[PDB]
Amino acid sequence: IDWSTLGFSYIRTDLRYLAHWKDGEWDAGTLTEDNQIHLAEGSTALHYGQQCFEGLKAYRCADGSINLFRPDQNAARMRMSCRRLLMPELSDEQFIDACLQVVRANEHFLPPYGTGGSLYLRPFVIGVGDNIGVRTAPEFIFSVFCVPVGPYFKGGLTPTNFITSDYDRAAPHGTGAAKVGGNYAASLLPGYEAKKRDFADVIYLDPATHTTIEEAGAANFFAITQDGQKFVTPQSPSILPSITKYSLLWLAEHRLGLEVEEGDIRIDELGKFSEAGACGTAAVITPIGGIQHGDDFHVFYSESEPGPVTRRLYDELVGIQYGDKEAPEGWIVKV
Amino acid sequence: IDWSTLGFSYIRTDLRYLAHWKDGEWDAGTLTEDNQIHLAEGSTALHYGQQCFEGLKAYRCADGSINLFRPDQNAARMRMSCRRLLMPELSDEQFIDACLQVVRANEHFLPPYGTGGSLYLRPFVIGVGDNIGVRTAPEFIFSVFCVPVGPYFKGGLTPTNFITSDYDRAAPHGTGAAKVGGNYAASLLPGYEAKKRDFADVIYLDPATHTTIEEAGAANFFAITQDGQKFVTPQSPSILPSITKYSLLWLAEHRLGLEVEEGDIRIDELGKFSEAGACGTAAVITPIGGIQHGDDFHVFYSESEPGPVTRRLYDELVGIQYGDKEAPEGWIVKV
Ligand SMILES: N[C@@H](CCC(=O)O)C(=O)O
Ligand SMILES: N[C@@H](CCC(=O)O)C(=O)O
Repeated sequence: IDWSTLGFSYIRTDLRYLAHWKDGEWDAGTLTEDNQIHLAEGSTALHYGQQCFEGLKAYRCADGSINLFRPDQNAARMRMSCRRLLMPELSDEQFIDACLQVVRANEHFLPPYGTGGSLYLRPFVIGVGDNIGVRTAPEFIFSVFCVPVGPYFKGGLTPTNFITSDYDRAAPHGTGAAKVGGNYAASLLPGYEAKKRDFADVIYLDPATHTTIEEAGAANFFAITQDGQKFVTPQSPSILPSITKYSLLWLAEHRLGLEVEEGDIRIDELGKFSEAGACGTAAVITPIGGIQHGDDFHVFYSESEPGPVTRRLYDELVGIQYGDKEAPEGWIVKV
Repeated sequence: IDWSTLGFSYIRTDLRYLAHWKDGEWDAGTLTEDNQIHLAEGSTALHYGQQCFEGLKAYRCADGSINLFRPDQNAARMRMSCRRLLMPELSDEQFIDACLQVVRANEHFLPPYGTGGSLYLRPFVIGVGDNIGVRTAPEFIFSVFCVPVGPYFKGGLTPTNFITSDYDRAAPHGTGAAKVGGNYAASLLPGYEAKKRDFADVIYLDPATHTTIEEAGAANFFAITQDGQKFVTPQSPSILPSITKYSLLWLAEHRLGLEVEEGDIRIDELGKFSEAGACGTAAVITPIGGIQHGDDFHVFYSESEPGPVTRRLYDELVGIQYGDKEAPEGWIVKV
């Protein structure tokens, strides 16, 4: 309950949502206190990476109300991840309702206003049931559990450095556009090496030729030109469609009145941007001080201070989530 | 118990091996009857594909003895898979001892000589314990269960067809050289699309350019030149180092008097080979009738009969496994 020192680690909450799929259909689902998953030793989730997940947060507002941020988008994306791995899909209704149930049943774990914390929801689908050869599972499990997470920046927006790697987290036409475990497994080694070099994480280029930027490992990448007029973010069929990224893209155009561009960002022309950063649910905009690519270390704005436009986007997107700023129609759902 | 109708599907055997890793080391491991894995809802094996596995067989010889085929090779390979995903390694000692324990305790499930069946072993390692962020698991489980099996892709040197795909199962610098779940997860959709078109599976091409053959996603690929004097197989950092492939590589040279080469095999020069096949533990050389690439279906030898060199490699490989032919030194561990 010490909201203050709360970080991003697992803490067992009271109830989690658990649903089962078998013989063509999902059951109604239920809340359980267990927290332990039980599955066949041959489950495809354990042998053939047939698994996918999502990540969203619930925030308590100053007025005491509770906000769930764009749950519909997570529903949509996990449906696409399920399709990619041949797993049954969940409707917005069942997905949203499961999140609502977990939040409500675990309301006492939602960090109060004042503490920059939040209640992190982890919905996921895994292939289960007896099996041995590579194929889609005969049964599946959909579960949603939550964990309270304290502020990500215990000191305020602070930039960190990323480094490029020869390793690929995804193939040109692989599963990089879906939020599946395999992409993350592949990121373990390079991520470890980056951190062993004192870097927060690595910035993956692009599978085919390692010339343009893809992602940072746990977040999408965005950069702002030198003239602070345009917001640019990579467009690739191998990067995860970050909900935070598309949110900022909208905010940048209708809130900050900036130019928006979904295109390529070559690692050779970083000087074209005055600042850059990583965006994701957990990090919620991580200012990027500098990027190490080979021999040189390229700093965009500051290695200790966040860029001006980055602050705007951040404070903006954050205000909406916590209900301090006016939320765009459709976004945010009251619990 | 009907050995003759055995295919490649899960059948619950009596006992499986289970070992736990925690606080820096593996326990001795034990035998259990369970067959259901119990793990934390946030286990990395479920969310971040931190999992790897092996596949090898035990065989009943005519003289009554039992052969375990090159288990040392599987142990070494699983060490490489583990290393790639930052999972703790298992020594040959514990790995081989685990399979021996499983074979001995489930000997009554070993298909008798005369039935081309075998006892398939499935060793695997998964990251477990409470967790939420992308990182290596705090604990791990190592387990080995067995399943009596027959043919994977038909039986008795009957050729099957394969088809090219735009999809990639692995990246140029990803986890393609390791036996990890993410690779198979990626192959699910394309593998399904192939089976719908009546093909056995997809034969993948290099991720970066799609110009050379990689492997089938469940087997390596090999071909015999038109003059029938040379055995050719692809050399790539993104394909699995198949034990069956290396075995065939050895047999081809030192037993069949063939020339051997590991190199590029362009998909546009299939006419350079009189025969082609897919090899693996489950596959045990599956003759390739033809390969569909775009609108072109290419038959190397026959869509109904195996080539003569393929037949020789198969008889030598299978003869060794079942104890009918002298085994090369080091290959074969009597259970
Ligand atoms: N899937 C990421 C979270 C992404 C986010 O914070 O939006 C993780 O488990 O670390
Ligand atoms: N490990 C593969 C089997 C490989 C083989 O058939 O040799 C699978 O589970 O599909």
